[PDB]
Amino acid sequence: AVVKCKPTSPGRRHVVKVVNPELHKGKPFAPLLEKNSKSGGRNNNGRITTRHIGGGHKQAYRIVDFKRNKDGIPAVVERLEYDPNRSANIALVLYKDGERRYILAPKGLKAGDQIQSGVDAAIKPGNTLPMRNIPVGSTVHNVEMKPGKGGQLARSAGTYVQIVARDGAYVTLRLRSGEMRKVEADCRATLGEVGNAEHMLRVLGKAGAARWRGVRPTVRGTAMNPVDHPHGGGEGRNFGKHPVTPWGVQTKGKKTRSNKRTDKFIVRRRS
Amino acid sequence: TSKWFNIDNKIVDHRP
Amino acid sequence: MKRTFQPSVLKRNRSHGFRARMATKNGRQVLARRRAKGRARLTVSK
RNA sequence: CGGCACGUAGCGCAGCCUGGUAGCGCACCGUCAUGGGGUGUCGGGGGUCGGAGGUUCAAAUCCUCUCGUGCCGACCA
RNA sequence: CUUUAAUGUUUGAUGUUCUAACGUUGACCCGUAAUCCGGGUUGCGGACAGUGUCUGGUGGGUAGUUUGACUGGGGCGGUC
RNA sequence: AAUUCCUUGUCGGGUAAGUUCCGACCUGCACGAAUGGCGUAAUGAUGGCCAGGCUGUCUCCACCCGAGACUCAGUGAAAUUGAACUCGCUGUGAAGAUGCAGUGUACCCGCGGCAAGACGGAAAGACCCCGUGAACCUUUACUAUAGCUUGACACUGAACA
RNA sequence: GCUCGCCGGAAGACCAAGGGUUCCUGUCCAACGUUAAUCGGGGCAGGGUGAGUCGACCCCUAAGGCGAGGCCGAAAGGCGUAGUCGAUGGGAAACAGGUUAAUAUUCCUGUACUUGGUGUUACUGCGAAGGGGGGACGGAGAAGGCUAUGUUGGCCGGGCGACGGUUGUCCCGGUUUAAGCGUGUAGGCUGGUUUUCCAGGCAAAUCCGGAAAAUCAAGGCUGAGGCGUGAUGACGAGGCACUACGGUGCUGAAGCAACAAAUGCCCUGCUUCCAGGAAAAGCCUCUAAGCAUCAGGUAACAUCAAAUCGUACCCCAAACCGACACAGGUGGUCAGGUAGAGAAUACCAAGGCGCUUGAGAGAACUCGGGUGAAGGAACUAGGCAAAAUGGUGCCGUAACUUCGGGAGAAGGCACGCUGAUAUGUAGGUGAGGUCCCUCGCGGAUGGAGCUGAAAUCAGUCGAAGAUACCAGCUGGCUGCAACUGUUUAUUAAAAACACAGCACUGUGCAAACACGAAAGUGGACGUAUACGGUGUGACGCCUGCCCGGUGCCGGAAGGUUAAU
RNA sequence: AGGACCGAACCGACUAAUGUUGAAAAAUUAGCGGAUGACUUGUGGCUGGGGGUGAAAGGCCAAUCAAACCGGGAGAUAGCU
Ligand SMILES: N[C@@H](Cc1c[nH]c2ccccc12)C(=O)O
Ligand SMILES: [Mg+2]
Ligand SMILES: [Mg+2]
Ligand SMILES: [Mg+2]
Ligand SMILES: [Mg+2]
Ligand SMILES: [Mg+2]
Ligand SMILES: [Mg+2]
Ligand SMILES: [Mg+2]
Ligand SMILES: [Mg+2]
Ligand SMILES: [Mg+2]
Ligand SMILES: [Mg+2]
Ligand SMILES: [Mg+2]
Ligand SMILES: [Mg+2]
Ligand SMILES: [Mg+2]
Ligand SMILES: [Mg+2]
Ligand SMILES: [Mg+2]
Ligand SMILES: [Mg+2]
Ligand SMILES: [Mg+2]
Ligand SMILES: [Mg+2]
Ligand SMILES: [Mg+2]
Ligand SMILES: [Mg+2]
Ligand SMILES: [Mg+2]
Ligand SMILES: [Mg+2]
Ligand SMILES: [Mg+2]
Ligand SMILES: [Mg+2]
Ligand SMILES: [Mg+2]
Ligand SMILES: [Mg+2]
Ligand SMILES: [Mg+2]
Ligand SMILES: [Mg+2]
Ligand SMILES: [Mg+2]
Ligand SMILES: [Mg+2]
Ligand SMILES: [Mg+2]
Ligand SMILES: [Mg+2]
Ligand SMILES: [Mg+2]
Ligand SMILES: [Mg+2]
Ligand SMILES: [Mg+2]
Ligand SMILES: [Mg+2]
Ligand SMILES: [Mg+2]
Ligand SMILES: [Mg+2]
Ligand SMILES: [Mg+2]
Ligand SMILES: [Mg+2]
Ligand SMILES: [Mg+2]
Ligand SMILES: [Mg+2]
Ligand SMILES: [Mg+2]
Ligand SMILES: [Mg+2]
Ligand SMILES: [Mg+2]
Ligand SMILES: [Mg+2]
Ligand SMILES: [Mg+2]
Ligand SMILES: [Mg+2]
Ligand SMILES: [Mg+2]
Ligand SMILES: [Mg+2]
Ligand SMILES: [Mg+2]
Ligand SMILES: [Mg+2]
Ligand SMILES: [Mg+2]
Repeated sequence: AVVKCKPTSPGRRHVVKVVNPELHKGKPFAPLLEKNSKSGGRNNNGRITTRHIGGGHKQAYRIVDFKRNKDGIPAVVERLEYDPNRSANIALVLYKDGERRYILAPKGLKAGDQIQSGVDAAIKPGNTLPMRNIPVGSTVHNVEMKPGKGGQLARSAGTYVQIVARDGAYVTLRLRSGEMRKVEADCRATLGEVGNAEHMLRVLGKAGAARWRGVRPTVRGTAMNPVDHPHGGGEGRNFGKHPVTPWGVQTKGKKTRSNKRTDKFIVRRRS
Repeated sequence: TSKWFNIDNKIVDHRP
Repeated sequence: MKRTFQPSVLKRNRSHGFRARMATKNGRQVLARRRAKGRARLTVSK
């Protein structure tokens, strides 16, 4: 449920929170936590190497089973949890052999539903399966790229992939990016869209909202002197340069993909 | 070191 | 106002102490020069 | 004011550079339509070349004297 | 001891297939109670990718420099 | 107009009087639509203008209470300084004279006050030019170069077409 | 020594950090002290730091560091695995009083406790560098319960007043007491117990986890405080002695109750919200290899061990950072009375100070304050500075507005003291007595005693009752920037930066991109609702034309073109 | 509930006067802003010199910054004083 806020102060006036009532209020499943500890955007050389990163709230790491090996055994989703480490929500699971795990949380989620992995397994939201064994056209979320590797495609809130074809030992997928990429078919791929979806609609509303998600301010090119950055000086705004990144390569259209090792796999690039 | 008036620009610059 | 020297022995030793000095080829050359110079306090330690 | 560019038929540019002819657009004017106009088919006319002449067979040109006009600068303190 | 053409070759261009160099920031095994490395099995990729030498392009991202003199101050103009 | 040179443009308003201000006009020297256009409640130690209150801000300054300034005792600095027996004026003069000429004036020495002069002190003038000076910054200046990118040969093989 | 004055959320008190003998006592005054100096944080000499329990060492780990092998690198070296280090966090245990000139939770008196070794006596499956549990965690808010703590009365001791009065409804003072042990309350959390079975917890497990039943529901953790004990103890107003006049001994009353009451505790609770809130060990439990009379394990009592190092003094400062005995900077802890919302503010207590030149003068001028006839911004670049406003309740309040605001708009009225309502009320607290009972720190009823606002009526003093301190000036038009925020440490706080929102663009993950000869690392234990880059900058209405230039994207033709 | 309101501690540094051989190599006094947050603070850690860091001023990197400090090349060179 997306909800506007009443302007009892500027910087609430514009806020729009997503309230999920059916999300577990209270502490998460203790033994699937490990410390995360913040990066400050910094290298093992101490050198800021990705800018604009710092502070933010503390965040304990939920494990999350991306691979989905427990084939055969079924599980029941105890509850839905909030995860600070991602856009999506996670569902605490409980397989029948008494074991608990963390799955993502496809659009259906809802406590009490029944999940299962493996070549058998019902075609139904939440069940993982080699795409060898998922019917072309399904809407399959968190997808493996190398069979057995992990699951790396479409894990963000509301995302999904569309299987469109499957000649040979390969499948062609339709990634949200609109790309068309071939993938080994033997790859796992959990069924359905991933949740929240509404995530898109929050509005944050003030400076702090950004800071306390660990995002630091972005300082424009042309707000700095020549030595700092290819942009501006000027005695008054001024530009007169093709736009570039602070290291001189152009933004505004220059592709910068160079791979070859993996070009075999891309059928059609996005637009 | 230096006296403050010598360092200060308004008194020092005086005739340009 | 708060001035530049804010003393703290832990930091002192960790940054300038004998062992710290000893932990690097150049840190060692530091001592070597001071020994050759015949300095009475190689590195201001306990 | 000074720098430097140009006024060219009613009006605005070419031709100048690399001396000559002076063109072209639409307008003016006449024919011809149409009842008449406008338009237009269609015929002719229109420039001391901004003023001026030294070079020279030949000067709008190049050069020199010169007029306003436009444009660039009268800034560092 | 041939051009109008084709069987055996030594040799380029393109296209398919293979595995055996090479990659694997898939999986499993051992060193080993170890997310490093190595060995091993295997799947994937495969003479590509990547790298060395050479080479055309791009290259203020970075560096070293040049950017005249006269002049009734200097600049602009002009001059040489 | 944070843009208007001409410019205090012109008209309206406010004032006894308004180069600012508010409202207009459009002749925009030289606004204009994400190097965003036009608006905008709220917010602002933000800029401009107005009014009530308020007053020593002013007419124009008076008195008072405290801390210095002054006197005694104790302690005891500083910058500057070629050397000094270190006046006014008019003139001369490296061109703005305590020091030269002429002349006027002035018994010797403190203390408290004041800053017109010693081109007062302080800093080998920023500013101006100069040096075949420096540095950082810019770019379609010059020559190179990391990076990116291209092909050839090597690592590098087998087939069949 | 007697006055006087100043701080009292400090200018009192305890530390950490830092200093490193500045502590205490004698002695000296040359130099140090902005003066003198008999005095000192100064010279000289002597003294002084006592711990099983405080702290370090120690066990445990965060960030991060180091890193056998290892990967990488012309050399130097780089990164990193196993590990090993690293507190700013976790980990067993002592309190009240006394004493030294100088330390004391360390010494002494009283009264305790922690963990191991050994022994005795009972009773028993013990056992990991391993599993599980626990330790273990955010922000805001809301009260209830309670202590510190205060006030009054009672109680105790003392007083009868330098000046009219004070035998009383009068004055002054004190009225303090711990850990530990017992009790397990207000109140928080949670259904217990048995049997069987199981793809999980790398092996194992009786533990944890999951599935069934079966049976009673009251069981179990957690837990401030109170109460009892500790305690015939201690402390104690005040007394009497002597003192080398600094002090030092001795003795010693009452030691209850009521009301109020924290920001402390219960509370690591409870409620709620999004930004979703360390780790590891100690501890508990589980078993594997292994040991089975043994060894070990559990309990009672007895006994032994607990080393080493720190402990003086300053610590918002004359002892630390500031070259100074420098108006500056310096983290944590404690926190009384009267008024007050208050840790504001004013006056005080405990306690601590008067700032290391003074003495006189009563000029100009300068600094800091007070008052001012009439005028009231005429000042000036500009109301710069001053002046004014200033509290609480009620009444009342415009354009405009994103419907919250604008708003404390603006502007009114009341305000002290006395009596009455009511010898003290509404309210708060709450003992007796009576009944109930799983008898308790229970509950019900009960209303003494205590505490006690605000209102109104009547009256009354001053020029004045929000009387000091403290404590908004208000309104109109307009530029800019939405807003809170950030910035040139030391002439610029703004219209600059940032911002949420917007758009373009890159990036398919061994991502783009960045640090890096490389290994590797960040991006991210993220995956296109993601991430980088660039411009714009809440919101409202919107964002027109031009691809010739320069750039970027696409383009399997052809022309020109490198090594070879 | 709030980058909500008034206001101490705490954090800031808009105005003025004083001070300018200061009490002070950047403070004092009176006013001023924020004051549950993009807050503020103790301890400890990491980032290194054409490099760091930078809500961006060429700011800060030990009273030093359009390229820190220390030593070295070194008696750089100086058609200038
Ligand atoms: N305190 C000086 C100001 C100042 C200090 N350092 C300076 C250096 C340069 C100029 C001025 C200063 C004053 O009297 O105003
Ligand atoms: Mg941004
Ligand atoms: Mg800008
Ligand atoms: Mg700038
Ligand atoms: Mg400028
Ligand atoms: Mg600038
Ligand atoms: Mg411009
Ligand atoms: Mg260059
Ligand atoms: Mg050179
Ligand atoms: Mg010249
Ligand atoms: Mg204007
Ligand atoms: Mg631009
Ligand atoms: Mg602001
Ligand atoms: Mg004297
Ligand atoms: Mg004279
Ligand atoms: Mg005199
Ligand atoms: Mg004077
Ligand atoms: Mg000079
Ligand atoms: Mg000493
Ligand atoms: Mg002493
Ligand atoms: Mg003396
Ligand atoms: Mg001494
Ligand atoms: Mg450790
Ligand atoms: Mg080694
Ligand atoms: Mg390492
Ligand atoms: Mg510690
Ligand atoms: Mg003591
Ligand atoms: Mg025994
Ligand atoms: Mg564990
Ligand atoms: Mg009590
Ligand atoms: Mg009497
Ligand atoms: Mg009493
Ligand atoms: Mg002590
Ligand atoms: Mg002193
Ligand atoms: Mg001091
Ligand atoms: Mg106070
Ligand atoms: Mg003094
Ligand atoms: Mg005096
Ligand atoms: Mg008056
Ligand atoms: Mg006026
Ligand atoms: Mg005037
Ligand atoms: Mg005036
Ligand atoms: Mg003012
Ligand atoms: Mg005042
Ligand atoms: Mg702003
Ligand atoms: Mg400044
Ligand atoms: Mg400022
Ligand atoms: Mg984007
Ligand atoms: Mg802007
Ligand atoms: Mg606020
Ligand atoms: Mg406030
Ligand atoms: Mg500095
Ligand atoms: Mg020299
Ligand atoms: Mg040399």
